Amino acid sequence: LEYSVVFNLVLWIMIGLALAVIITSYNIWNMDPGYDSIIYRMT
Amino acid sequence: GFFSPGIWMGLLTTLFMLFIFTYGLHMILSLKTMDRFDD
Amino acid sequence: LCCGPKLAACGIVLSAWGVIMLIMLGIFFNVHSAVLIEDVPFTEKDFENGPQNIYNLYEQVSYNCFIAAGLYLLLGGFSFCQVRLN
Amino acid sequence: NNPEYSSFFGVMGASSAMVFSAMGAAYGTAKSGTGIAAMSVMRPELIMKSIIPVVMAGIIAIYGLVVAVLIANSLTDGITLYRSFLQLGAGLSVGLSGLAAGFAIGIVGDAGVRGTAQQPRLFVGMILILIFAEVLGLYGLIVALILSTK
Amino acid sequence: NNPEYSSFFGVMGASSAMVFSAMGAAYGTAKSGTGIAAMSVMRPELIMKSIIPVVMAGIIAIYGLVVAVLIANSLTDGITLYRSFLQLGAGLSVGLSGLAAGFAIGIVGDAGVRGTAQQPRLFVGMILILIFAEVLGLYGLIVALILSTK
Amino acid sequence: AAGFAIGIVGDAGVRGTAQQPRLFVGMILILIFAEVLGLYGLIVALILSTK
Amino acid sequence: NNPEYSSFFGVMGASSAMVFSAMGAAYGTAKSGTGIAAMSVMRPELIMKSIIPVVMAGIIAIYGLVVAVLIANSLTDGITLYRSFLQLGAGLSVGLSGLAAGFAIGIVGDAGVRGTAQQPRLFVGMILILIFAEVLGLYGLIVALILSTK
Amino acid sequence: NNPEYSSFFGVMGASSAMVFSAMGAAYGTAKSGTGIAAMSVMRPELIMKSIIPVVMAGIIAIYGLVVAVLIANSLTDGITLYRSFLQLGAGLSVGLSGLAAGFAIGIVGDAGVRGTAQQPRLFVGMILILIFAEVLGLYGLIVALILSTK
Amino acid sequence: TGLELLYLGIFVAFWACMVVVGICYTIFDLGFRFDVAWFLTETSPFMWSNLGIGLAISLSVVGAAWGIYITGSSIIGGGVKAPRIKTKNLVSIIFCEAVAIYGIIMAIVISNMAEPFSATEPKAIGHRNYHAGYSMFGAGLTVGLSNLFCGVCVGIVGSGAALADAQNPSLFVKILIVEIFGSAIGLFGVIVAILQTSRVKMG
Amino acid sequence: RGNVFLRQAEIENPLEDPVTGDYVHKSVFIIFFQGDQLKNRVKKICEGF
Amino acid sequence: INPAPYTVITFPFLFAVMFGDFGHGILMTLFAVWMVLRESRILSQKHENEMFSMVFSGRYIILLMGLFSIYTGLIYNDCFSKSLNIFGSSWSVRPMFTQGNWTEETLLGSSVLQLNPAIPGVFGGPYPFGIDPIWNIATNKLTFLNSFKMKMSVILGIIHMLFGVSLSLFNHIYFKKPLNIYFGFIPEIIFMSSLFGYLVILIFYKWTAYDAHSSRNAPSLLIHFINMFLFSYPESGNAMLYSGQKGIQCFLIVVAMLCVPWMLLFKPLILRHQYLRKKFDFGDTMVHQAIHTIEYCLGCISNTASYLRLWALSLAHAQLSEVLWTMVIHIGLHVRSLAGGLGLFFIFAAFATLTVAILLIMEGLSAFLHALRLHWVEFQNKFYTGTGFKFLPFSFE
Amino acid sequence: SFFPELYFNVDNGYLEGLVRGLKAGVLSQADYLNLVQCETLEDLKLHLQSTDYGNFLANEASPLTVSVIDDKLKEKMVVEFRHMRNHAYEPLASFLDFITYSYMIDNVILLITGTLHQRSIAELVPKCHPLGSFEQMEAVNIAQTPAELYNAILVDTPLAAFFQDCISEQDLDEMNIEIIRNTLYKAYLESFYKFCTLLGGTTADAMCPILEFEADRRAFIITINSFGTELSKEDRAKLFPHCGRLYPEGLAQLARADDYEQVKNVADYYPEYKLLFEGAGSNPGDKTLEDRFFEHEVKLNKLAFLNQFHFGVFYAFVKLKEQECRNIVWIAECIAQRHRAKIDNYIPIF
Repeated sequence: LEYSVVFNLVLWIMIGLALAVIITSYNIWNMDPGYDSIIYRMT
Repeated sequence: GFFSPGIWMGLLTTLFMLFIFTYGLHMILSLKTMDRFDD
Repeated sequence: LCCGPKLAACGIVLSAWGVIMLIMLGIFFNVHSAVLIEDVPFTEKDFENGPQNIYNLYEQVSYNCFIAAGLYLLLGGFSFCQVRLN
Repeated sequence: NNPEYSSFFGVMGASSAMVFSAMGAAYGTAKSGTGIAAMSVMRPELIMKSIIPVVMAGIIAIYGLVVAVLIANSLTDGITLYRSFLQLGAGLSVGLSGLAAGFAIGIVGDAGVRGTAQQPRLFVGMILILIFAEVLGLYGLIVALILSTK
Repeated sequence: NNPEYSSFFGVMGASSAMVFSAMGAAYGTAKSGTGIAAMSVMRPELIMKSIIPVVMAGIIAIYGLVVAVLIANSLTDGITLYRSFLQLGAGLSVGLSGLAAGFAIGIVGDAGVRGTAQQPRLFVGMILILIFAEVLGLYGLIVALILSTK
Repeated sequence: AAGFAIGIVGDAGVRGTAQQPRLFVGMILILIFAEVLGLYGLIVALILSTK
Repeated sequence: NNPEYSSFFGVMGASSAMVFSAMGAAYGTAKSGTGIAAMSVMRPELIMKSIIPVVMAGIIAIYGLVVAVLIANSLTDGITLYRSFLQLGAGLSVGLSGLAAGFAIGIVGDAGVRGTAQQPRLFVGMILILIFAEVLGLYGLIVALILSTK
Repeated sequence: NNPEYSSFFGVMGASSAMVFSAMGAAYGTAKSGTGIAAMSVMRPELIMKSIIPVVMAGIIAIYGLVVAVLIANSLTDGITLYRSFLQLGAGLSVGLSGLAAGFAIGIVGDAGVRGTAQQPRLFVGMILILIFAEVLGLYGLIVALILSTK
Repeated sequence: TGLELLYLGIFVAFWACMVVVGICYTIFDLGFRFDVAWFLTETSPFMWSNLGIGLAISLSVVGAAWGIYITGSSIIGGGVKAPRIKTKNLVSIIFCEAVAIYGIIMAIVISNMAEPFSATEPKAIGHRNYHAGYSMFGAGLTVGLSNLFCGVCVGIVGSGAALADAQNPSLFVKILIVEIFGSAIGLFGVIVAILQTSRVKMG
Repeated sequence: RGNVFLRQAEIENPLEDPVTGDYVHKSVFIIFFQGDQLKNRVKKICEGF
Repeated sequence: INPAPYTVITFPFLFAVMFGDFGHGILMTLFAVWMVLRESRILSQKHENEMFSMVFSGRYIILLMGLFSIYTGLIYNDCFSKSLNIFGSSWSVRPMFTQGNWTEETLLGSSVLQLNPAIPGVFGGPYPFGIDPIWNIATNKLTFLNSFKMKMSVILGIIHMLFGVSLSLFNHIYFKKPLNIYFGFIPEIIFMSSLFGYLVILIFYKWTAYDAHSSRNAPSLLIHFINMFLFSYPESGNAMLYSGQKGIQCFLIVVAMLCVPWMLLFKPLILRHQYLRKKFDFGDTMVHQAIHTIEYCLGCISNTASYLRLWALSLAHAQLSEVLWTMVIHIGLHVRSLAGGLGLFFIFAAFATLTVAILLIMEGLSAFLHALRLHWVEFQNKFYTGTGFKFLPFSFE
Repeated sequence: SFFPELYFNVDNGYLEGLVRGLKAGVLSQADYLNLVQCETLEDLKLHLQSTDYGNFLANEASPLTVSVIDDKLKEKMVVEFRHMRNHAYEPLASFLDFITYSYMIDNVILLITGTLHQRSIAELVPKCHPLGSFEQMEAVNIAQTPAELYNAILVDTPLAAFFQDCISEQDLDEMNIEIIRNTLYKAYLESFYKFCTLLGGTTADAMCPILEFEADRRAFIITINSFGTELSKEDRAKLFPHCGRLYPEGLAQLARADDYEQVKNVADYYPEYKLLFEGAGSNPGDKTLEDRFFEHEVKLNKLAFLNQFHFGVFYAFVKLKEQECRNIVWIAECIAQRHRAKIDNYIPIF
């Protein structure tokens, strides 16, 4: 008994952590160097 | 059972509040600032 | 000269309002003993004995309408003096 | 007797009354500030003239605070589900009315400052529309009181 | 007499009131610093005229700190469910209010910093807007200290 | 996290050092801190593998 | 006797039946008004001749209302599950058909207003297209009716 | 001897047989409009010659109508799960086949109507394409019939 | 696509999981635990009733706010070079707030019939109570959504009218008709809600 | 490409404008070269400022 | 008809209808007198603040609405969140309550609230002085206050709207346009009266007739109104308001419905009749007329519905005043013997400033603009055509 | 509930109203009929005061000349456009940037072709359009090879993105500059079309025809201009836009053209181009092809103004008003030549 409590607890904590790490990692991967001086110039 | 009545009640209420919160969060998070000043 | 009236007249009006309303509050807390309709708060927890305590403590609470107003009595007099300084 | 889950819902209502409404006010203020920038350089004399939108945002916050205090005093250990759901409904409705009004005031305030930056006669007009924003918040608050009795 | 999971909600509040509050500060000091970067060039001597939003962000962080500490200080093993719900609600409300206030302070600071850079007399007026955002912070704190005892 | 930091910093610094050799030695210092971060990520796990 | 949860399906059927039709009518009228307002500047002397798509868009709202009135009238606190499922089916069918008709009418009137502004002779042709949208919605009505009287 | 919720699926079939099909028809007409007006600006005489895709969309809608009427007539309170599942399948199949046919007819009609304004000899070829997109819907009807008689 | 990818991902994952669990339950002969009756009965009707009460003004106020801002931006933008239209276009915002008025009166109507009971098992709560709760929740949802979309529609048409009116000042009298035809649906939702909640007798 | 070098300085008082009268900011710069080709080519850049 | 003599007095009255508080009335009146008494000085002065200029332009309105706010607050009996108690309460005396089988129930009452059912048979008594004061601490004051505000707002709105609409007949006879009065204003007024004067009579009837002893079985007015709107006639569940309800109610609704076709159809037929007698796009004439008629019907429903802002603002004022009293300076009541008034000094300073900055200035402005909006839209969209030009004199400048 | 119309105004409502108000400033036929009767330039200024253009000649223009009129008109242009730009957020900002790129390219090629002749070095500034001003407008005077021109343009001027990999040359003569012009304009049109189709919604629907027509117009112009010159045919094939409706026959029929007859035989295949070319019959008394092209251009922009939430009401607007300036100039020219023979050659708008 109390299966529902522990199950919902585990599920929602895990979902929260997974969504947090996914969204933050998505933000980090997409970031702008600059394509401003160092990167813009060629030749 | 995978659920109990009180759990379902709380889940539905939290879902409603969460939907409303994320709507508000989207609207505030789309805000942008100007680039240059007049004159 | 010092503390010109431009930034102090609001002080005088506020002081006048404070003194008048504090005298009113003290008078309606003492003479009328602040009938419970006009006052919820009191100062005790055990009032199972009789009415002497309630009116006594109501007088003590109204007495506190003293320095309260007196504080302004003065502050108004000081601010008027600063206003006079031209 | 009553379940132990019952105390949950009502408390949550209070939180809404101090989240959602507040958030709306926040947006409003931010947007108005941007407007002031675009207007500060060219028409410098009317900076204080544009104190009117920002306060008209903060009032939304005030409304939230009112209802919150009320739902912090009607909370007791022995609450039936009826009372809990009444209070949750009040909190949700007031928070969302505050949020919607906040969005409206923010947009209208940007437009108002920008319009007055080029046309003094527009001033009064903007004020009119701004009223129609703020009043919306009050409508939410109304049902809160109706839900502290029935 | 009372389930052990009663602890849940309570200490989650003791986390959240901190967490979200910090996020707000991370927007108040950051974007304002980005604005001061532009300000520094044209008139490097107005750093004292632009240190306001960062102190505001620190203030809201202190607000989160004090609510989180006070709520954490009331922890016990046999906590009732009622108290647990109370603490969770207070913590969440203050946390999200702090987040919103941080957002507003950051945006207005970034606008007003460069606005003052181009136009000196904006400066004093800029402070006005910041104060109103700070008021929202106060309001969050109030609710928690109304939910700690009652 | 360490991989992300190393990748971004390495790209920016390598493209930068293409023109000014003096920056090169300085680059390594930044990278060192990145390594240190990864080291922490190992250390905690080690204790949790014995406790 | 019937089980306790009989009326939920009928209630939600009526709710959806009105709601989706209102969605469709709102979209249609919004689009038609956009077209009219765009067109009025060039050739105002034809305005009365071009409001027809709005009049046709109103018929979707009429269909939604009539099905809603019948379906609510038939309802009772103790219906059988067969009836309530007929109710739900009829409501869904009329609502979705109304939405599709609204989409069609809106887009067609949008194109047609400018088309008529370009060349008067288009007009009668436009009318024919409008009919082949309107009847589509009409068909939905009759199907729902057979479901409601079954 | 049979559950009553078995009726559920059957009524749902009716809805699909008129819902998804209906949507397809709507889309087709809309696309035709964005061609037809766009063609009438230069060659008005061709308008009556470019209504064909709309009548074909009408036939597409009529298919769903007839199948829905038959399905609704078959319904009764005491249906076994067999007939209900058959009704559901027939309705779903005809509805979604009609949707696909309408989508194709719409794109085809727009492209062909725009094209024929420059090369008249396109005309006959265009109609060939149309029939090859109409028979699609016809095939839906066929399978539905085989499920209704059985 | 900047951040809506997250929303699409959540939606698709949720529905895929729903299909998977549904088929898993069906083919396992385990359908007796998918008791819709248990969910619909053991959940007290008060939660549905108060959700309806809140929504009935939630959505109305949202629609009103949307309409006011969408019309306001355009009117004030156009008034910068045409001050004569400043006051003339109040009618659009009047119609926009009319939906909020309708929403709040509906909330007052629905709020009645809220008599608490003491039953605890479904047999004791009874058919009348369940019907009342479901019906008034449905009416609240209906009025909310109808008023929302009416507000959006009238806001859009008012924006168009205000933009057009700045040009030729003899056009406003031939564009309010669409506005009224918009307000019609906002009223239709109200009357359907009344028709739904007519016979509630909770107790 | 770095063959020349530059160093700058600035005056805290703002400087009057001959044309508009404004107290617009101004600054001084000193550039060092190695050869006459640089002395030639650099004036095209310097006259743009 | 210039609407100045009406507005000049109906604007302070409406502001007072939404500014039910007496101390704030005194404050606004003091503000107004301060501005007014320095007329000569200020007009002979150089000022720069534009707020000061607009306020000095509106000193007359500000003074009048302050003076009316004083009275309306006095009848409200809500001066600074409290009730000015003239001590004429006649509610509960001990031996009367013990006569009604109630003695020493406060023991269990130390944790509960114990509403008293009314009418033990020895109590009652209205109050000449406005609203009886005891409500100010009653925990159920909200219900009766809200009912009273509901009925207040609706009734005032209906009467004010009747005043607004009744004026057009004067101008119609003045301009000598018989077709626009016989088949014009008459259907409009009969429709409005038959719809809403019925509500007025019914609400007064419920107020005056149903005694306390018949609390159960008492009807709900809105249910009756909706029932007649939908024509449903249940035989049980709600009792008829008074004898002969069916015939009168049915007749009023049918005549109201039969009123519309006159304005909808009749007049353009007559215009075409006289035009043909002479021998003018008749279709255009009925189009414009029908648009006007449906606009009138829907608009009048909307205006009658839009009158609740009065209740809204009054409630917001009440609640805000209560909280402003009871949150900050309520703490002034304490136990200290010597250093108490010291704290009360700063506490009241903060309280006064906060009410100045929350209610006196900005929310009052919102209320004033709402009064203005009501004076414009739901008033002047009945008779005020508003199509003309003022003078642009050649006075030199 | 359309896709693009719900969220347009939230940050683009004010500017839209401002531009729509400014669109009323185009003069209808009545004002042109009025203004064609002026007797002197002072008369023209007096009439210009009474229109929406009023009060921009309160200077000391006692010897009033057409130069001051043109300069003031362009000054009004640039001040108005700059004010419009300085109140916009990021998407609209990229849009208006994309607009000004055209004038930037024009100014760069004007300056390089000016300094190609050594007779002028620094007096070329007043001729360039003030709108197309970037920080390095003077670096053009240091470029001896187009590689050096790239090195000057690379850093801050974003025009690099339009020719960074399309030009590979080391010698800077007077012939290749036309190639530079054509390639830069080609890349600009391509990028603008891609940006428009990305932006999605009604903006794409309401702006695709304009860009398509501009592409075909430039294609035909470059074809006709290169008949009797040293430009090789393959290079010409390497210069057409690829966003018009002449995609197949643009690369399969135009490149195989050598006189006006074949261009006629290709243009007559489409309806609209057939009509446009027939109208411009190149007769002595008939207008040249350029005038008919301008007429179609103004027709398209005028038609484009019938959609509420379409971004291009900005872009379109600018183009239209620029044409208006040209019209006024022509009228004043007649008042300088003291004859009204060709005063009716204006092209009416609205």
